[PDB]
Amino acid sequence: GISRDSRHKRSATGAKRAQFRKKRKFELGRQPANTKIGAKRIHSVRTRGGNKKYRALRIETGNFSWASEGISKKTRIAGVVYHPSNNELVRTNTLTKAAIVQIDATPFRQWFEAHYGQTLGKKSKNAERKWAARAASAKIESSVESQFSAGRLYACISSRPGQSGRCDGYILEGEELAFYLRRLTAK
Amino acid sequence: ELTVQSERAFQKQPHIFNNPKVKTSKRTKRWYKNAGLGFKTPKTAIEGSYIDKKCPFTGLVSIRGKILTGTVVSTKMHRTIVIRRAYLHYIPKYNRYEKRHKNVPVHVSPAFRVQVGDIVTVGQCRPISKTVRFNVVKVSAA
Amino acid sequence: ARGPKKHLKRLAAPHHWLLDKLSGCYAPRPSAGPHKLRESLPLIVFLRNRLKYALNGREVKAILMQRHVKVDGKVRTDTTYPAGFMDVITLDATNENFRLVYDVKGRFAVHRITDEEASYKLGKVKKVQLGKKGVPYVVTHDGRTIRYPDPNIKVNDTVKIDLASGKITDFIKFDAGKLVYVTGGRNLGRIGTIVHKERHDGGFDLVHIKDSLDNTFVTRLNNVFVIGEQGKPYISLPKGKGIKLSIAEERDRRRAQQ
RNA sequence: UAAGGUAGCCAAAUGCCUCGUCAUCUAAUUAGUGACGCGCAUGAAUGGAUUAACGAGAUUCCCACUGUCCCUAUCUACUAU
RNA sequence: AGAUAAGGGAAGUCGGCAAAAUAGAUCCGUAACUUCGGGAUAAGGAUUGGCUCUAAGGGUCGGGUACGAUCAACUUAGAA
RNA sequence: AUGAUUA
RNA sequence: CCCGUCGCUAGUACCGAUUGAAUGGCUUAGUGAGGCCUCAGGAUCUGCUUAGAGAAGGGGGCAACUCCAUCUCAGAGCGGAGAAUUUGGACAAACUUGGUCAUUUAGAGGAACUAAAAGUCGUAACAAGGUUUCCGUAGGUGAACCUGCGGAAGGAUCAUU
RNA sequence: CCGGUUGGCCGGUCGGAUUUCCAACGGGGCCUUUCCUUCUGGCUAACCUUGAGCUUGGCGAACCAGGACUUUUACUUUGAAAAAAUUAGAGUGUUCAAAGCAGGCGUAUUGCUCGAAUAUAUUAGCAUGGAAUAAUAGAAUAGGACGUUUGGUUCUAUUUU
RNA sequence: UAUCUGGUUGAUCCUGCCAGUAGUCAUAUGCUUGUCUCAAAGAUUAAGCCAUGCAUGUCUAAGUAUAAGCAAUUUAUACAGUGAAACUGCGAAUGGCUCAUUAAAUCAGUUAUCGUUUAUUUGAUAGUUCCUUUACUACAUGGUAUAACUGUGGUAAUUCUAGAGCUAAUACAUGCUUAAAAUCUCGACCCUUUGGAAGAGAUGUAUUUAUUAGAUAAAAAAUCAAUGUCUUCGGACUCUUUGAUGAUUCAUAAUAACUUUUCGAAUCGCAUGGCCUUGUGCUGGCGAUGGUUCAUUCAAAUUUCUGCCCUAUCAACUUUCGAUGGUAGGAUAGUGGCCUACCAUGGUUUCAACGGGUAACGGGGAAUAAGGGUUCGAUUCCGGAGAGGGAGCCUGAGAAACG
Repeated sequence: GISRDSRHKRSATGAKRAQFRKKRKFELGRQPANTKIGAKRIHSVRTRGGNKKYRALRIETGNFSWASEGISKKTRIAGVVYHPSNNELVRTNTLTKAAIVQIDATPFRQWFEAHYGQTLGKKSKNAERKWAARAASAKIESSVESQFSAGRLYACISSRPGQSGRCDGYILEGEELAFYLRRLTAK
Repeated sequence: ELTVQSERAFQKQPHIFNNPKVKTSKRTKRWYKNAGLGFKTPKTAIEGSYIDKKCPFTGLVSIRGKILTGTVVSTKMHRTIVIRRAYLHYIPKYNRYEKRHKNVPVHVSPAFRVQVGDIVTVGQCRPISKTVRFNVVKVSAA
Repeated sequence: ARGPKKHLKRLAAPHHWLLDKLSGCYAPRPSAGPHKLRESLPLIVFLRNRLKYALNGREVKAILMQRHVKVDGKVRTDTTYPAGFMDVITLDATNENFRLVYDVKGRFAVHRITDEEASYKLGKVKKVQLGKKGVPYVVTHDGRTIRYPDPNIKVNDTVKIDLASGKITDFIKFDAGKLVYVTGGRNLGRIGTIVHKERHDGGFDLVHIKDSLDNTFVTRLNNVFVIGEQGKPYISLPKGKGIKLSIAEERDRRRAQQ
């Protein structure tokens, strides 16, 4: 099996170490996941000390946080559009960490309407008081508002789905948003 | 150390969410920590625009264990250098010593500017790479 | 070696148990417990090679299984349980109570005491933390885990316990000028009344320690064990009380009683 | 004898006897190669002894390949008719 | 005059004569010997299509006393 | 020019 | 006292045509088992939902007619587990072919070394050894060796105001 | 000046132990131009603090928590530490000895009790007192130390309003 | 117990070797051998091959028993005594053997885990699981085999196995059962506008992500966006709360969601006891088993500093196709070129890298001596490696396992 040790590598001086031991179980590795979208498959794997490890595959929906608001909703995933490690993961549509993807934007829009009462794109006393008090904070910036017009929002995956069975992440805002739109637009 | 966003990825300090809603002083935030053992986190690390998660001060690499001192001999690597540990091994039969050296490589932050010959002391941190275990914490030249 | 060890030969078992290098090529391995392997005295070697209350390990197992014996107020019917430092053992038959303390010659002593002096003990706090649900707690040198203590209790302090529960009767803080007991190293069994200490931030806090003949030395702060204030020990102490007189005075001593 | 072939080389495109003798290549080798040399008749600018590279030069063996062969058969165009 | 032949592979023959086999390009690898220049395409091995992409390689106009717009070649590498 | 072996 | 060629006997190692031979390690390339992981596969068993009839039984308009259970059989989906087989991948044994590194070993022949009670040819060295010896370099000759050029004294001179 | 070790009249005990002592030996402290880190604190310490000779108030490390400049080593002392067995070695009649860690003492009917020391352990790592020996940087086209000072730039920051 | 002697010469002094001499937990052999005590022993050449036979199985008071097994209950109508086989649960990864591999590798001393897994022990630790949560559902408790066995059997042989009929669980798959308060959301409604609100859903643990808190050298003034405590609305303003670390994004707490949903006892043995609302009503003891989290312990794995024999007739090595670093990701139990994508060209070297040999496992130690030292160390203890050479993998907390 895939080893994880350094008795098979070279030393730092440039010397092939000799074969001294056989491979172990406390030095192993395992194959990548190559996690995809649609028709949720989660195989679990027995690890060192019991301690199961839900190897994600084919994962359709995930959790996503909006950090300026501190909220976290379940959403679909359109697809990945940027990955720093490999454009191959972008093309072949394989979910991993740090992965820039697009999400439905409908729970955030409808939550915004229910929470602040302010339209996007294009009565009772209690809800009116709630929205009037929560005003002066519906002014986030141009890029996220435009993305809510489009109905497809850029998120960064911050989970490790092949290790957790959860594609979880957070919406991009401001600085890194501008950085990633610059990286995307380079033609 | 000219450009903080040199790499394709978005280098930042994890979990340090600079919130656009609150409008407080010092517009972007930066975590840090005193490494301990009587060392000082320099003002260049505080004021720095860099990230370097492998740095002991702003980063996440706790210094703990052995501490060593040596003179720098390499700088030709990216945020990593090599020093030389000159010491004297004793021979009882002949009852006298002999010079020996061990070229430990160490990691260095943008918080330090190190040229060759600059004696420096470092600290044992976790394995940074195949070759490295140590990280620079004090320099003793200019 | 492909998993945990289970056996123990003689000559890898420690010195201070004073087990003999003949009589079978195997030694009693301390099964896991509230004390370590080496700074622990198993009940088999206790009954069989300190008291001679039995002759063979089968007999010692017979005693432990028929439950004439009990440590810390509990039967503990395993033949290789670690009876460690400071601990209490109660025998209804003969109405004895042994206490496990050290002697200055570097051996596990046999401290005869009564039932009420058994019902309390001492324990050095090994560390302090915050448990789940915001419950501060501490853990001692005898695997005892205790919840909601006084905020004054910090590390290296000592607590005196009820033995019917794991709760606290009282505590003793750490500061300059307090009576102690040493447990670990060349200083095994000394009793030496803190004069000062030294920090060395980054590791290995050291402590200057001297017994009542003014005679000083230095030990690591994790090897010491504070037993109270100068003069009074909080417990009874064995013969000698940790002095370490010279080799020549003890030769002359034995030549005086012969 | 004018002086008697020195260094070197060889059954060499120079060696009659000769298919020289020994070894090797072979199942078998008047062939090939390495050695021996009283060399019928080798030999020093009538140039001797080597010699990388080069050769539509002469020779031997090995790998691949094949109607050259065992052992011939069939087909096409142009003839022959 | 041109071609192909099962099995074997120069047993044919004065003699591998004729014929076959090899063949471009890229990468790897390369002996004795030597006049040190070569031998060398030594020997020997691998890959090569179609299609959809990705990466790098440029020209000219622009800035108070880092970057944008616009125009056109095939070269090389890599992945499904 | 040379004077065999051993003592 | 002693040197070398040549001759006989025996041993030890070297060079040597033989693209020498065997043994072992490392290894390019090609084929590549077997488990493991992923794309499917679907025998097989099994739970649910109705599903109408060959017609008994009883309850009610007691006259046609109605209600449900029943041995029976399609038909449909809703699922659970699910082996043989299968695509792709990483681990990678083993074989074939080359290369390379070491360790032994055969060999026509060539050229050495050593040991041998009394082999042949000379007499080079030790006396000024009968041409003072020796050192380097070059040529010569059966063999020691001779000769040329420079050098030394370990010379046969510590010595010619 | 101080106090520790060694003896030393008188033995003032019948070979143990004492005072003032003639002498030596290293240790601790003060001064001689010799700061050989001080700010917050509580001990205010040694308290000029004195009540009649047992009283109310001197300068913080002599107790500590924190800041602070703490230029470097080699060396050496001491300690922590070096698993047992092994080696050296205390005590012990294995009947001696190799061994082993036991044994010994009673009113021998209740029982009692000393042991199982100590040392060595290369280099390397930790603390530690020293400052001889060997290097080691400091202040010279002064970006030099103390500065109660006096400004300006800068950020940090508790108490209140 | 810091020792010398014989041999070159006619003889002498020297250098220098040979030989003598003494020892060895250093082996082999010879010749001889009466006793007590202690005791090595197929390592060297072949880590060459192996017949036969053993070497790991296991229960209490206490997981499951109608043995169509054996005594007898007579305290027991379901057994309740003993008890093979079988299911289950543990262990079989320890021990024991050898020294072939391996020369910064193992190993020894010495650090770290602020970089991780850990059965078992040991100490603490799940009032919150009915999800239109009112008929949706047994909680004095719910469903399914299947072994052993019965009999039919099949192969020459195997610790070979099928077909058919039962039945069990701490085996599988499911599953409710106890308060009170406290904040968020909505939000009927009054409408108040100082604004009050009936009624409704959530909150335990665990996984995954994001955010906030997790602190605090010192003393006063001027106000506001809106008085905040109670009011003489002159403002007294105190009261206020956060632990450890050398040092952390530590412990820990709370918001917002994720989960195909983890754990929150349908288990077992003795003794059988009390309240009366006089009942198979309600409570009640000593235990065993297992279980989520944390600490501990026996471990495990990586890891800091220093140290290894002979060789330069081995002087350059590493990087094709990972060598050195960085960024990102995968994988891991976890850090880390451990592996992948892209990028920079680094890293080691006469202070002996790298390559070769080794009758090389390392060390604690053993022989020998005044001192210094030389040689050996497979071999009883510690750590490694292996099971004929290699490769792979299941079960498990723990194996790259060879009984």
